[PDB]
Amino acid sequence: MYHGALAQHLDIAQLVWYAQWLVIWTVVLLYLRREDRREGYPLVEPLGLVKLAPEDGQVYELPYPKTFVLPHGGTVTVPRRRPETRELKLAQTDGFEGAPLQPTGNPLVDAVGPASYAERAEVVDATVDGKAKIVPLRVATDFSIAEGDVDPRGLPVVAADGVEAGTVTDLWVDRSEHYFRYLELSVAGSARTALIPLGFCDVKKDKIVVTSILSEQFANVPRLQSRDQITLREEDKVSAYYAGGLLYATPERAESLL
Amino acid sequence: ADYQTIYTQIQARGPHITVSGEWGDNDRVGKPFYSYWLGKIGDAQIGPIYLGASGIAAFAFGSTAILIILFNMAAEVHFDPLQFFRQFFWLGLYPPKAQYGMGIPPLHDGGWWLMAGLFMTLSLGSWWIRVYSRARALGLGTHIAWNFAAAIFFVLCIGCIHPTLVGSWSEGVPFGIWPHIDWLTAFSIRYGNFYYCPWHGFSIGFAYGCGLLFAAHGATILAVARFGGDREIEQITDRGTAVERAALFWRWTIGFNATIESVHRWGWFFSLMVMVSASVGILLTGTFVDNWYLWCVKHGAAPDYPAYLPATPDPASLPGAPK
Amino acid sequence: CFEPPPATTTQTGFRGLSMGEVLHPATVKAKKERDAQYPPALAAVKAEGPPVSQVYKNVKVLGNLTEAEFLRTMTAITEWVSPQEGCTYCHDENNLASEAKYPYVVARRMLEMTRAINTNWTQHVAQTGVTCYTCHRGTPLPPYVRYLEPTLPLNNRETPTHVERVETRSGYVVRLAKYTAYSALNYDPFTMFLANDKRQVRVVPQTALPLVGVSRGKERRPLSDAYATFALMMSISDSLGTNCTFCHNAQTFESWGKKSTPQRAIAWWGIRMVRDLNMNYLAPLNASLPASRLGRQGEAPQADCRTCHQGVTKPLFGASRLKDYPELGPIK
Amino acid sequence: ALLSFERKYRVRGGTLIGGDLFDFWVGPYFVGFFGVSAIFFIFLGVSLIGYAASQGPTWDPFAISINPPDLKYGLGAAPLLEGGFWQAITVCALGAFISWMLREVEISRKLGIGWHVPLAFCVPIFMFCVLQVFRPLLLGSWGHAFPYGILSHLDWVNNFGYQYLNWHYNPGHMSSVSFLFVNAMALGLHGGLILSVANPGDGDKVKTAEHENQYFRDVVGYSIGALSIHRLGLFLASNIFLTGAFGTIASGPFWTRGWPEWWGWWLDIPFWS
Ligand code: BCB
Ligand code: BCB
Ligand code: BCB
Ligand SMILES: C/C=C1/c2cc3[nH]c4c(c3C)C(=O)[C@H](C(=O)OC)c4c3nc(cc4[nH]c(cc(n2)[C@@H]1C)c(C(C)=O)c4C)[C@@H](C)[C@@H]3CCC(=O)OC/C=C(/C)CCC[C@H](C)CCC[C@H](C)CCCC(C)C
Ligand SMILES: C/C=C1/c2cc3[nH]c4c(c3C)C(=O)[C@H](C(=O)OC)c4c3nc(cc4[nH]c(cc(n2)[C@@H]1C)c(C(C)=O)c4C)[C@@H](C)[C@@H]3CCC(=O)OC/C=C(\C)CCC[C@H](C)CCC[C@H](C)CCCC(C)C
Ligand SMILES: CC(C)=CCC/C(C)=C/CC/C(C)=C/CC/C(C)=C/CC/C(C)=C/CC/C(C)=C/CC/C(C)=C/CC1=C(C)C(=O)c2ccccc2C1=O
Ligand code: HEC
Ligand code: HEC
Ligand code: HEC
Ligand code: HEC
Ligand SMILES: CC(C)=CCC/C(C)=C/C=C/C(C)=C/C=C/C(C)=C/C=C\C=C(C)\C=C\C=C(/C)CC/C=C(/C)CCCC(C)C
Ligand SMILES: CCCCCCCCCCCC[N+](C)(C)[O-]
Ligand SMILES: CCCCCCCCCCCC[N+](C)(C)[O-]
Ligand SMILES: CCCCCCCCCCCC[N+](C)(C)[O-]
Ligand SMILES: [Fe+3]
Repeated sequence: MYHGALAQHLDIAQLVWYAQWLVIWTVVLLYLRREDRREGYPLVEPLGLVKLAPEDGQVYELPYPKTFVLPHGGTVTVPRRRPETRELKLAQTDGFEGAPLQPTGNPLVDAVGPASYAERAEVVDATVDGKAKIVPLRVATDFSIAEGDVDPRGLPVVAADGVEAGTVTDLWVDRSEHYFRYLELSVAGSARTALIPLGFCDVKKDKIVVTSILSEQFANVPRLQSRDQITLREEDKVSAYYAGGLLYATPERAESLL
Repeated sequence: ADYQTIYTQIQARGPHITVSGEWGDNDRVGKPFYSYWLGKIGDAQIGPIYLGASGIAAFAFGSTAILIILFNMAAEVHFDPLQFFRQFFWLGLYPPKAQYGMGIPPLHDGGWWLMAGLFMTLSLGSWWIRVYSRARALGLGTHIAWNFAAAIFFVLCIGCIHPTLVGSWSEGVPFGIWPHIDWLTAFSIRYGNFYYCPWHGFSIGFAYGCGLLFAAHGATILAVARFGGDREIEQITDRGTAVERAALFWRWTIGFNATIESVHRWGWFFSLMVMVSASVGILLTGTFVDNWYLWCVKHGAAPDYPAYLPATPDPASLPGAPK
Repeated sequence: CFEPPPATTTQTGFRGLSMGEVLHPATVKAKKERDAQYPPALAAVKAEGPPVSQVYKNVKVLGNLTEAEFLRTMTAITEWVSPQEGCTYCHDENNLASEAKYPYVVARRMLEMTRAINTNWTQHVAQTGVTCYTCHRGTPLPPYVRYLEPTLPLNNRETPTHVERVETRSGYVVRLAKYTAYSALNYDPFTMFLANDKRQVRVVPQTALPLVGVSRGKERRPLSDAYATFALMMSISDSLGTNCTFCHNAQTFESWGKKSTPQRAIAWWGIRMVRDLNMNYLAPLNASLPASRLGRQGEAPQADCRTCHQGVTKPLFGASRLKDYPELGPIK
Repeated sequence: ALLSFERKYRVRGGTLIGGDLFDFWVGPYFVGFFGVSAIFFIFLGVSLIGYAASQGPTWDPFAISINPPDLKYGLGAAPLLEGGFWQAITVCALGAFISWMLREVEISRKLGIGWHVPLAFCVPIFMFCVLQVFRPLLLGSWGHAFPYGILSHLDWVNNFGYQYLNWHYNPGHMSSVSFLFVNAMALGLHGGLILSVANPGDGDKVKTAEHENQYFRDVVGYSIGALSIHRLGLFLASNIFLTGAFGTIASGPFWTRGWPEWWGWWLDIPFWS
């Protein structure tokens, strides 16, 4: 006789094999793949006209809503209805369903393609204890550059075309994580300030190189509402602007490299 | 290129933050200090450390286990300090070599091993309490503790649950560098090749997937660091372009996608499943399967191959052969 | 640290299974030259005159040889066993029939043992056979023997370190490791498996599910038997200068048929032959040896796979003297 | 068809070859030129697998095995049934993998994001080349490569390991295994942490970046930070194969004995011998 034998050529290990697959597919299909759908759902078709009743699969693929209690007041529930309101300055290059769109205007200002920003809250990101998280050093006076590292304040900013475009006046720091996220710079010849994500900055000891945009394009970087704080949507607008330059700053950057 | 994803170009310093917990705020010891080279690839602040009761209990029991092991190891080189350093990797504390069943073994043949096993287990439980309660003290979910629980459960499986289910302490994992390695082959040989254990397969599938997921997830976040994708908590509660681009990269690549939150559930689940599958495998081994290869043959799964050099009959089964 | 390419590789299983030998040419060449020192056969002599049973006074094993045949043997024995010492190693200069020196009596038993090998163990030595040279390699003490505890160095022609010396207890783990191809396995495969026939090498169950009545508690073999078998296999592999796939398809170490090479069967016979040699020919000779030959337990030196093979899958790369010295076996 | 936020990203451009000719989607899938080459190679490889499998003994998926040639064919072409199909399928695999990587860089460019993901995907393509191309080149036969079969490739991993008596003592393997283990552990920690902050339970409020770092400082005295854990995770995972490849390439070409014996460089220093 055998430990683990059952009647008619079954054994326990054989059953557990089936059970294990059942557990896996249950968690993956009925749990994880629905969690995956708490954003961007329900999907968008060539006009979903049936306003009278929902299609069955759209209800089945969604999880029950969850509510986040925000740390400084408010609640967010996902999933939820969030259509993109703003007019997009794009035109269909063809009649095909998945043909690409073309920018009709200037895609950096129009904020399309890689220049697109998400419609986040017009809200300032906050520290544990309520202060503004992302602040320039003139405000965050107990924060310093670490000894060892370039102080960029005073250095010029060189754009993709090699032209000096402005001068770094300040660093914005994340007070929650102790990490610099933007440089502030005056754009020469325009009597205004612009913010730059550090990730677009090549910090050299005599200059800040910036390959994403041209010098002239520093004029139309999204401006902030206030001088000394930034909203989450503004952070998106600013970051997106330079990323759009990777594909759009010159006509040649959108075409094939070969 | 985004040099920020490689290292921090300009580091920042500021006053050290302390988030208060429901208890134990005074048991944080040490003064924080800063490392400039650490700060290139990470956060520059080292310390302070919380120092609760469970953490000290862990250190207490752990050191006891370590000391029992080191002493037995030194006995193995008759306390010669020079041979001890030379042979360190080859030294070990072994479970019983003789079959006592489940009876408590003599100290010279497995008793000290059992002892070191007890104190390590207490050390793991104590640290688990630390991992759990620190989360509730700071008002956080207990997700880490439940993953850590699976990892502790797997150790108990190979350390003592499987021995007690088959009824012999001789099957535990030895303590020591090479000797805990040697156990893996002895065990796999005993139970008919672990490649043919489906739960080995599952565990490996999930372990490899942890590499796939963390490479893919880490690469994704770095690829969207310019839009702040590293600030994941606020990207969960207020979807930004970072996670829109991350989601669309994968959707356009493989045809579907996760959310910034759900990708962490995937990762957490895959990690957990490495240890859960391993434990089911050990729990079945010896108790309900004796030879995993023959079990796969029984169920028609094993591959077969032509002979290359001639097939060879077991000589022990020829007539007149010696024993 | 490393060995420069190229490597010589062979195939021992179906394509795609990664079975076969991996050999470093330099190393093979050095072993080929060491083994080529095998002295060539002495010239054949005409069988003439009466059997030496009628001519000499104390000839118990080689009695059916003629005088020239027999003295040819004695020349070959001296070349193989004691070339530097000469005939006087075993003999009194003035009385060639005197057994007063212990090498004489031992050599007589070695003659019987050697013909036993070539007659009763053809399942292992085939038509290649052994001579005294196979083990002794030109010295009375063979360079590769084993005691009831591990000794270093493996070649007793080299001088031991203080730590290598068997009486230095702090060096035991290293003495053991070097016998098991540098593994940390805590088992001495020689005294466990090759000194006698008391232990079973196989440990793997031959059924899918555990059989009730052999599978719980003290009914079970301890896991240590599996460590020990593994240690025997490390040691065996190192003794033949080869790896596991020379004999096993590691898909199922316990299966024969297509899962094992013919060398695995020959190896199986080798285990039985070594047991016979140690139990019945070599271990009893502690009565006839000086105390400086015995180990710390009064045991004589005994044989393992390395004694004959010395790191080569065939001893002396298959060299044979069987046809040149019929008197060493096989015997009708 | 489209996620609620997707349309504004679905713009022209970013390709590496062909410009507009392949710049479009099919359902959710971006195509591009490497989309096309990928499907080509996938279709070819899967055809060859099917043709080869039918000339074989069985259809049980666990037992099908397309194997490389005997060692005696060296680095040459082998007859289709006895190694040739393996050779053909291998080339399709490399075509498919590289196409897949290059397709991901195009998708990356269109979205204006970093190329980190295809970069990371190079590591497993590299490891595949170590096993199937580079190490067989160094030894002189395609026969040393591994066979394509669910269970058969494990028999090759198995025997390959035992060709060096105990593979666990391979120092490149030891390094590789350590990264596999710590990577799986870190991913649990990272995922666990994020979930614990966003989902405290009980209607309690979601916590903060500072809570994240406070937790790990409290438990282990250090916290690498949000951005850094993602860099570390890519580093950890990548080094499973980056360090492992040395232990693989070494075995055979640069080491022919057992791997335990290799540690004699340490054990046999005369100073303490
Ligand atoms: C040097 C050592 C290696 C190794 C050692 C190894 C071991 C020891 C074990 C496996 C196992 C596995 N390996 Mg294997 N392996 C595999 C694929 C596999 C799967 C059958 C399985 C689980 C993989 C997994 O979940 O990863 C994580 C990836 C995930 C989770 C994403 C899903 C991938 C999907 C499950 C893979 C399915 C692939 C298809 C079966 C094959 C493609 C078919 C074609 C026609 C479309 C591929 C595709 C390759 C290639 C191309 O190199 C590979 C190379 C290797 N494996 C090397 C030879 N592998 C396990 C098994 O159970 O095998 C029976 C197992 O125990
Ligand atoms: C020849 C023998 C082999 C073997 C023998 C083997 C055995 C016997 C077992 C495995 C197991 C496993 N094997 Mg396998 N194996 C694996 C991979 C794996 C793992 C995925 C899996 C789980 C082990 C683990 O993650 O522990 C890493 C994590 C651990 C150990 C948890 C530790 C947590 C703990 C809380 C840490 C705390 C420590 C303290 C801080 C320190 C205190 C210490 C002091 C006090 C002394 C691969 C990828 C391959 C390949 C490529 O061939 C392979 C081949 C082999 N394995 C051969 C077949 N393997 C396990 C399994 O899944 O079986 C079904 C298992 O039991
Ligand atoms: C008896 C033999 C053993 C052995 C023999 C062994 C060998 C011979 C080798 C390893 C290797 C490795 N072993 Mg080891 N091993 C390992 C772990 C590991 C891995 C970490 C490492 C790398 C595996 C690899 O190369 O994947 C390869 C995976 C690849 C190439 C992925 C390719 C993916 C591809 C790019 C895309 C595939 C696409 C699909 C086809 C598409 C289909 C998708 C579908 C869904 C549409 C553990 C954790 C253990 C334990 C617990 O004991 C263990 C024991 C053993 N190993 C036994 C001792 N192992 C390797 C190593 O690094 O050694 C230093 C190695 O060469
Ligand atoms: C798939 C699931 C994976 C997984 C998961 C998880 N694993 C976790 C958690 C999860 C979720 C935790 O929450 C917990 C933790 O806390 O993480 C920060 C933890 C652990 N997993 C450790 C080791 C490990 N995981 C392994 C494997 C897997 N795990 C598998 C792969 C392996 C292998 C592969 O062998 C090893 C060796 C320890 C670091 C830790 C316990 C320490 C202890 O139990 O105390 C024991 C008591 C002692 C005195 C030991 C002292 C030394 C250690 C290194 C502790 C020193 C810390 C100290 C703070 C140093 C001070 C520095 C300061 C001065 C600057
Ligand atoms: C340390 C680095 C880690 C790492 C990293 C990353 N991994 C990535 C990325 C990164 C960054 C991606 O960006 C990419 C992806 O998009 O994610 C969804 C990807 C992917 N990782 C896959 C598999 C995978 N990753 C593994 C391991 C690691 N990954 C390690 C751990 C392992 C194992 C065995 O461990 C597997 C099986 C696919 C799912 C996917 C490629 C799809 C493809 O390539 O499409 C193209 C090809 C096909 C759709 C099929 C082609 C069929 C060929 C022609 C015919 C079959 C031949 C084949 C050889 C036969 C084999 C038989 C078999 C039984 C032996
Ligand atoms: C027919 C035809 C002509 C088609 C033309 C178009 C074309 C080229 C089609 C391709 C068809 C093919 C080959 C499809 C196969 C697709 C493939 C390879 C699917 C593999 C899927 C597998 C098994 C993935 C394993 C990894 C895994 C478990 C992922 C689950 C979780 C996900 C979705 C992770 C990806 C993911 C990660 C890693 C994030 O970090 C992240 C961060 C923030 C938001 C989202 C994400 C996110 O989605
Ligand atoms: C030990 C390995 C020996 C060496 C070297 C030599 N001889 Fe020997 N011899 C040995 C034994 C064990 C025996 C007994 C043989 C038997 O069948 O029982 C012998 C015998 C002889 C004889 C016959 C002597 C007699 O009984 O009258 C002779 C003449 C003889 N041996 C000569 C001889 C010579 C010339 C040697 C050097 C060339 C020589 N022997 C070496 C053991 C050993
Ligand atoms: C391996 C299977 C052997 C073969 C074949 C022969 N001998 Fe041997 N011999 C062997 C061992 C393991 C030992 C013990 C170690 C020792 O030195 O005793 C011996 C011993 C001898 C001796 C005694 C030598 C001494 O102790 O100084 C002699 C004289 C001797 N052997 C001779 C001898 C002859 C003549 C052989 C062929 C007929 C022969 N041996 C074969 C191992 C093996
Ligand atoms: C040939 C010269 C061999 C080499 C090299 C290796 N093995 Fe072996 N093994 C061999 C034989 C003849 C036997 C049978 C022993 C008997 O007395 O019946 C074995 C046995 C095993 C076993 C046990 C299998 C069982 O039935 O329980 C195992 C697990 C084993 N061998 C493993 C093994 C490994 C890992 C090796 C390389 C290190 C190895 N063997 C080499 C013959 C030969
Ligand atoms: C001398 C008495 C021997 C001892 C002790 C062992 N072996 Fe042996 N072996 C010996 C001979 C003379 C031969 C013949 C060589 C030939 O050309 O046939 C062999 C052969 C083998 C083989 C065959 C190898 C091959 O390539 O075919 C194997 C696998 C083998 N021997 C293994 C082996 C083992 C494991 C031993 C210890 C138990 C062992 N041999 C002892 C002589 C002697
Ligand atoms: C009722 C009572 C009597 C019986 C039950 C007791 C009980 C619960 C026993 C349980 C025993 C268990 C769980 C045993 C498990 C043991 C295992 C898995 C051991 C595994 C590996 C051990 C290793 C690698 C130890 C190596 C030891 C050393 C290197 C010496 C110690 C020194 C160190 C610095 C430790 C460093 C370890 C590592 C971080 C490098
Ligand atoms: C099995 C582990 C037993 C370890 C016992 C020692 C741990 C003490 C736990 C104290 C926890 C106190 N608390 C809940 C306020 O954190
Ligand atoms: C990595 C090991 C994987 C081996 C997989 C073998 C699973 C066999 C399960 C067989 C299912 C039962 N049945 C009836 C179909 O034979
Ligand atoms: C061996 C471990 C098995 C791991 C299985 C995980 C596979 C993920 C499957 C994704 C399925 C995708 N989709 C869209 C069909 O749901
Ligand atoms: Fe993350």
